[PDB]
Amino acid sequence: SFANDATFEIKKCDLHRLEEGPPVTTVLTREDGLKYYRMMQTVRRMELKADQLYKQKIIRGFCHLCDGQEACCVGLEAGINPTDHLITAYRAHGFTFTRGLSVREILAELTGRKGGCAKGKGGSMHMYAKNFYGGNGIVGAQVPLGAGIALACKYNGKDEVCLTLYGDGAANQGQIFEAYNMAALWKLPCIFICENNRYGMGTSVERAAASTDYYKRGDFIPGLRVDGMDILCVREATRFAAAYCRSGKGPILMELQTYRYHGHSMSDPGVSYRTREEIQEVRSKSDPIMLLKDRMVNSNLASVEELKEIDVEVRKEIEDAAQFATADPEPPLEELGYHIYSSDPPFEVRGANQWIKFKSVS
Amino acid sequence: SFANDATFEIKKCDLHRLEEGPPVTTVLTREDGLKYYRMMQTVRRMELKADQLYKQKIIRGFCHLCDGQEACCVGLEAGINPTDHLITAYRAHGFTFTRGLSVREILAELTGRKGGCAKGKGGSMHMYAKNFYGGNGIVGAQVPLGAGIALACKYNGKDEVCLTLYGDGAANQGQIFEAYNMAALWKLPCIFICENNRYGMGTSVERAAASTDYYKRGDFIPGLRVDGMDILCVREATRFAAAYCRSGKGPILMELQTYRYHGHSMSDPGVSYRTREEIQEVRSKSDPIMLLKDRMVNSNLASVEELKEIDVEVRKEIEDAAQFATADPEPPLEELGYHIYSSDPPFEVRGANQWIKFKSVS
Amino acid sequence: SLQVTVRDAINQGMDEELERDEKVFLLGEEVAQYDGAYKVSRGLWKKYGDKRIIDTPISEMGFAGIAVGAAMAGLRPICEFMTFNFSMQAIDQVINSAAKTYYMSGGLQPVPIVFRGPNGASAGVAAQHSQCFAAWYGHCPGLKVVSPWNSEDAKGLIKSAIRDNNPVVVLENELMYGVPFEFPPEAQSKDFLIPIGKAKIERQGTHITVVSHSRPVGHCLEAAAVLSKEGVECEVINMRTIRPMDMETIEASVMKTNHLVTVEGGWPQFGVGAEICARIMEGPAFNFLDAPAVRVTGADVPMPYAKILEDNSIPQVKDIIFAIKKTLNI
Amino acid sequence: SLQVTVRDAINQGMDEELERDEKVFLLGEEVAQYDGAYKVSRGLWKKYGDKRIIDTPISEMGFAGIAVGAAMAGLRPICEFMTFNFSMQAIDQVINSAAKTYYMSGGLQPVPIVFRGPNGASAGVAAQHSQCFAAWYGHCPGLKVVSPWNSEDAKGLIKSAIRDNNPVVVLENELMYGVPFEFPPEAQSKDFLIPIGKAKIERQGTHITVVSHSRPVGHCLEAAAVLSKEGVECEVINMRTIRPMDMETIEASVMKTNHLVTVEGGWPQFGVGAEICARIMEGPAFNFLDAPAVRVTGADVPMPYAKILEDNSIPQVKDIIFAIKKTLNI
Ligand SMILES: Cc1ncc(C[n+]2csc(CCOP(=O)(O)OP(=O)(O)O)c2C)c(N)n1
Ligand SMILES: Cc1ncc(C[n+]2csc(CCOP(=O)(O)OP(=O)(O)O)c2C)c(N)n1
Ligand SMILES: [K+]
Ligand SMILES: [K+]
Ligand SMILES: [Mg+2]
Ligand SMILES: [Mg+2]
Repeated sequence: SFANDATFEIKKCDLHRLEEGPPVTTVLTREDGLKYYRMMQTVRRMELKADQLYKQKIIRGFCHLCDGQEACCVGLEAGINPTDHLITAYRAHGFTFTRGLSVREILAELTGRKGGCAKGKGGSMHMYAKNFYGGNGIVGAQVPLGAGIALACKYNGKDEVCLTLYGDGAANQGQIFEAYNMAALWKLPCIFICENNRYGMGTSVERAAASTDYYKRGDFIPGLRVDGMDILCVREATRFAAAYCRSGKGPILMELQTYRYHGHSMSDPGVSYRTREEIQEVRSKSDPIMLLKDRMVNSNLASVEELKEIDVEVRKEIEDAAQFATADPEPPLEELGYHIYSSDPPFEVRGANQWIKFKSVS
Repeated sequence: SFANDATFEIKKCDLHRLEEGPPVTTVLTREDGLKYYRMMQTVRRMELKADQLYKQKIIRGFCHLCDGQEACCVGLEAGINPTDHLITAYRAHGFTFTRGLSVREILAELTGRKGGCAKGKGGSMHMYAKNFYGGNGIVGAQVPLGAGIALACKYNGKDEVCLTLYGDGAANQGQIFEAYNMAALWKLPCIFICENNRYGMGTSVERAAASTDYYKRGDFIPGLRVDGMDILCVREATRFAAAYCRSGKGPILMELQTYRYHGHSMSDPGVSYRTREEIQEVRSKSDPIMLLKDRMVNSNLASVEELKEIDVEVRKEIEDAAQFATADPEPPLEELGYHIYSSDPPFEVRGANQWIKFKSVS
Repeated sequence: SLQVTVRDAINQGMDEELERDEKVFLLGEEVAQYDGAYKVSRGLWKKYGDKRIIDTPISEMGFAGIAVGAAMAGLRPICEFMTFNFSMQAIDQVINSAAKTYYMSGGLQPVPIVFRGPNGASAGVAAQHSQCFAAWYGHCPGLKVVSPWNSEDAKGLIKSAIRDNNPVVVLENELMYGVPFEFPPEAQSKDFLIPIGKAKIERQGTHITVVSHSRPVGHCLEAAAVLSKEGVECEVINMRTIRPMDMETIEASVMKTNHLVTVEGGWPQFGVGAEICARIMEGPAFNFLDAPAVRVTGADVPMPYAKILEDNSIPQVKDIIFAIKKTLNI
Repeated sequence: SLQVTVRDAINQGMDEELERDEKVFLLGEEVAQYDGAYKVSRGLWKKYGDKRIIDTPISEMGFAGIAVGAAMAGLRPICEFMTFNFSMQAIDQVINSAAKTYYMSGGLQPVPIVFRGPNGASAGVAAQHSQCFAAWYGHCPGLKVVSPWNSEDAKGLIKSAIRDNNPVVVLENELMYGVPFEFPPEAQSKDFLIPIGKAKIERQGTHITVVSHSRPVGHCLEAAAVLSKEGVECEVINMRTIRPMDMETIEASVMKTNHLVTVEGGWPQFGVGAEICARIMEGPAFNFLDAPAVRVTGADVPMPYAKILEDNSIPQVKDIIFAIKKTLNI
C-alpha cells in the first residue's frame, strides 16, 4: 500500500568557500516523515495555544512565537544526535520540545506554575533541557556561549558538535564576530546558524545590515544558504554541516531563510513594517507543514486521512497540556530564594524590608 | 642649486573591492621633503628621549613608543587637511605632534607637570588637540567614536573626513565590526586604518587572527594594503582614501604595514616573542627616515650635509623640551577637582575622607 | 490644565529640544519608523526625517560609541537604550569614553549627550530584563544620573538633560509611561526646566521622612494616604536626581521628623538606600534621628517570573507601611 | 618559615587546582607564552600546554562568553582579565549569563567559573585604568565577590573560588603582587582553603573597629601601629569577601569597641563603605555605637595622572588616622 521511502529534490544551497555542498536529492522514509509531521504539528498547535493563553493573560511578559519556522527546529533536530548540543535566543519553544521537554512542562512554565520546567522562575525566555542551553534573552549573547560549549566538546574529545543559533537582527552584534574568529582560530566544532526571518523586531534586513548575505559574514569561515521552509533541505544541510565539524575542519555558517507569521512578540501586531498580504503569501506558498504534507501524500508515503488523524491526536495532547498548565498551582512563596547558589549550605536572603527573610537552598 | 621637485615610483597597493587604487608614481617637492624629514626626525628623537626619561623614573605608568612608525603619522598628516579629524589608540605621541602640539607640551604631560597639554591630568595615553580626539586606553573603543565623528562630519556637510586608527591586535574587537556595518549602511566619510606592526602586545598576528589580511576584514567595505614604511606610499594612499570619502562613496579600510622597534610598552623588552635579528633586519632595510633620506639625496632634492644640519637642530629642540619638562613644577593640589563637569557653577568634591573638600570649577 | 501621560511628557520634551537646536538628534533601535519600542518617540521621525531620528541595528556598544563620538564633535545626541539591561554591553563607552573625558582632557573636551530608556522592574519580564542601574551609574564621577517619576519630572528633566553639556543618564520606567498626570500650564511651556540635583517634596509631613525615586514614589504616596487616616503624617521626598543627589533637602526634612525610611526598587546591597543612610550618618542630621533609618528595597534575588513570586520581589505599599510603623514603633 | 609574594601565592593556588582537576583551565590575554601580563601565570603554559593554558585575542566579551559556555558544558574555566577595567566590555556575560543562570534555570544549570585580575588603583595608569569594581559586582545576586590582601588570602581564596560551583569574581591588586609575606606551613599545603564569606581580624583591639579590604588593609595596620604608641588600640578587620560579606564579625567587633571606620580605595558614593554603614545602622550593634561611623575612600574624581594629585586621590595612612581621631574625639 504505502511506499516505505521516497526520493525528493531539494534546492541547491548557495556556497561560500566550499567546493561542494550538500546533495540536491534526499530519501525520506515513511517512519521519519510521520515523526517529522507530528513534531512540526505539535510545535504549531503549542504556539497557537500560547497565543490564546497570552491574550487571556495566563501568560505574562514576553512570549515570542515561532509558528512558520517549524521546519527549522524540527529539521535541525533531524540532522543531529541527541548527544549533540544546541543553544539559541528567546524564540525557543520549538527547540525545547524537539530537545525532549513535554508540552506540559513547557506550557506550565509559560503560565508560571510549579510544574514548569523551571518551576515558574524563568518564564518564556529561559528554558533549559538536556544538552539545550536556552533560551537566552540578551541578543547575541548565546553565540560566544555556543563557541564555549563547542570548545568543551573538543576539550573532552567526544566528537559531538554544538549548534549556535541567532537571528538576522543579532547578526550585527560585535560578540558574534569575536566568536567567529576564535572558533576558526581553534577549529571548534561549532555550527553557527543564522535564522533569517527577514525582520529584526520591526527592522527589515536591508535597513539593518549593509550586507544581507548572512552566510558569508563569517568571511574566512565557510558557509551555506538554505531553504528554511523545507524540512528536508534543512535536514540535509545540517547533516552536511555536522559531518563537516566532526571531521575536524572547524566551524561553518548556515543561513536558514525562513519566516515568522506572528509579530516579534505578543505586544507587536507585526503590521507596521509589513503587509498582511505578504504574510498570507508566504503561508499559502510555503507553509512548512503544508509542504511536507503534500510531499508525503503525493509520494504515497502517507494518506491524507492518516495525517488528519495525527492532527487530532496532537490537538488533544495540546488541550490536555493546557488544562494541566492552567489548573496547576503557582510555586509556593516559601521557595522564592531557592537556587541562588549551587552546592552551598542553606542561608537567608533579604526581602522587601529587613523583617522579611527567605530561605535559600541549592 | 637643488631640484625644485622630483618624481618617484611607489609600490602598488593591494586592493579589496576597488576598481582602481592610488597612483604608482608621485611628485615630491623639495619644500615638502625637507618638511617631512624634520617631522619624522623630531618624532623619532622625541620617542628616544621619552624612553630615556622613563628609565630615569621621570615618566610613570604607561609609555608606548611609536618608534619606527614615523612614516605613518607624518604620511597620514601629509595626506589630510588640518580641518579633517583623527582619533587613535594609546601609542599616539607622534600623532599629537603632527596634529599641532609642541614637543615641550607632550614631554611635560608625560612627566606630569602643569605645563603638560592636560595640566598633568591625563598622562601618556590621554592627549587631545584640535581635531585630534586622543589618545584612548580601551582597545577598540576609538573605532565607534571615530564613526561618530564621521557621522558629525556628514551631518555638518563641510566635506571633512575622519581617520580612525587601530592596531592589528584591536582588529579582533567586536565593536569594530558593529562600526563597519553602520559606517557602510550610512555611508559615513570614515577611513578605518589598521596599523599592522605584526604584534598585539606579545601575541603575533598569526596566533590571534584566523585571517591576517586586515584590509579585507571589513568584508563589504573596500580596502587597500599599504607599505607603512614609505612615507610617499602612505601620503598617496591617504590622499586617495580621503578623496574616496569626500566623494560621498562611504567608508574605506586602509591597512598600513609597519613595525615597532621597541617593546609593546616600557615594561616589555619585546624580545621574548621575536628575535633581535628580525628587528635589526627591518631597521637595516626599511627604516622610514633612511628611506626618505636616500630618496632626496639620490634625486638631488637635498644634500646629505643639509639633512645632517636638520638632525642637529632637532636634537637641540628635543634637549630643550626635555629640560623644560624636567624642571616644570607639578600642578597645584588645589586644582585636583577642576573640570569634572563642563559649564556648571563651582561645587565641592569629597577627598579621602569627609573633612577633605576640593573645589571644582569648569 | 490638562491630562498628559509620562510617555507624552517625554515626547513633548524631546520634540521641543529638537525644534530648538538643530544639533540635537535621536538614535536607537526602533526609534524612527516603528515609533519607538514603547512609543515614546512617536511622530518624531515623520516630523524630522532620517537625519534627526535614526533607527540603528542591534549593536549597543556600537551606536553608543557613535553617539559619544558625535557629541565630542559638537553634536548633541540622545541615545536610547531599549532597556538599560542592554546598556551593560555599552557601559564602557558611557563610563570610560563619555564620563571621564572632560576631566582627562583638562577641560578641553566636553561630551553633551543623553542616555535614556526604561530602567528597573516591569511586569513578568524575568531576571535579564528587570535590573535597576541607578546605583551603578550613580557611582561614577563625571556623570549625572536622573530618575523621573511623573510627567512633570519626565519633561522637565529630559529638557535639562539635553541642555546640560555633560553626559546625563535618564533612567525612566516602563510602568509609568501610560500613567496620566495633571499637566499645569507652566509645564506645557517650551521653557519648562527642572534643575538637575534638586529633590522635591511631593507631600509635607511631620512624623517621618520617606525618600524614594521613580515608580515607588507613587507607592510611598499611597502609603502616606493610608497612614494619614491613622494620624501619621509622612513627608514624601522625590529624589529626582541620583547623582548629584540633594542631601540638603533630605537632611532638612529629617531634622523636622526625626525618622527616615528609604524606598527603592533595586537590589539592597550597595544600592541607593545604602548611600542615603551613610550620608545621613556622616552629616548634621544624624543627631536629629530618634530611630535608626530603615531601607525598603526589592528582594536580594534575580527577578523571578511567577506572579506571586514577582510581587514579593518588589516593594509593596504594605512593606512601606510596615517599615514606617516599625521606625515609629506604632 | 617561607616568605612568598602575593603573585607567587596565586600562582601556587592555580597550579595546585590545575593538577587536581583536569577540567580546570586558564584563558586570557598573554597568559601562556607571555607568562602573564603581570607574570602571575608564569610557568603554567610550559608545564600544562596549549590545551590547559590558552592565549586569547583581544576580545573580552567574546572569551568571557566562551568561558561561561565551557563552564555550563562542565568545565572549570579561570577567565583572566588583564585588569578589571577591561571587564566592562564583558560585564553582561558575567551578570546576565553567569550570575543569574542557576536561579532562572530553577537550579538545573550551575556555572562553575572564576574571573580574576588586578582591580583598582595602580601607579600612574590614569583614569581609564584605575577603577575599583568591588561595589559594582558585590551588588549582584548569584555572584560571589572576594578581594584578597596578602599571600595567605590570595592562595586560599583562589583555591576556594575555583572549587566553588558558582561564578566567583576575584579582585586582585597589582601593587600587592610583588609584596612578600610570611607563608605559614598550613598555607603551604595543597589543601589550604579560605571559606568564602568570612572576614578575618588582622589585629585585636578595644577602642575602635577599622574595616577594609584589599591593599588598604595594609594601610590600616600601619595606622594601627602608629596609634597604639599613643594609647589607642584598633581592631583591624580584613573583609576578604565583598559578597556575601561577613557582617556578623564586624558587628561583634563594634559591640565591643563602640566605634567604626571603613576604609576602601574606590569611589565613595554607593561604595562598599556605604553598605557597611547601612547594615550597622539596621543591625543589633547600632545601639552599641557611641559615635557615627565614618568612611575613608578614594577621592570622588576620575584618577589623575600627576604623582601629587594621585597621592591625594587614594586613601593614605594619614587620612585613616585623621578619620580615627575624629571618631574618637582625640
Ligand atoms: C543586547 C540586546 N539589545 C537589544 C535587545 C532587544 N531585542 C529583543 S529581540 C530583538 C530583535 C532580535 O531580532 P532577531 O535577532 O532577528 O531575532 P528574531 O526575533 O527575529 O528571531 C531586540 C532588538 C536585546 N534583547 N538584547
Ligand atoms: C578592551 C581592552 N582589552 C585589553 C587591553 C590591554 N591592552 C593594552 S594594549 C594591548 C595590545 C593592543 O595591540 P595592538 O592593537 O596591535 O596595538 P599596538 O600596541 O601594537 O599598536 C592590549 C591587549 C586594553 N587596553 N583594553
Ligand atoms: K547632556
Ligand atoms: K567558581
Ligand atoms: Mg529576525
Ligand atoms: Mg600591533
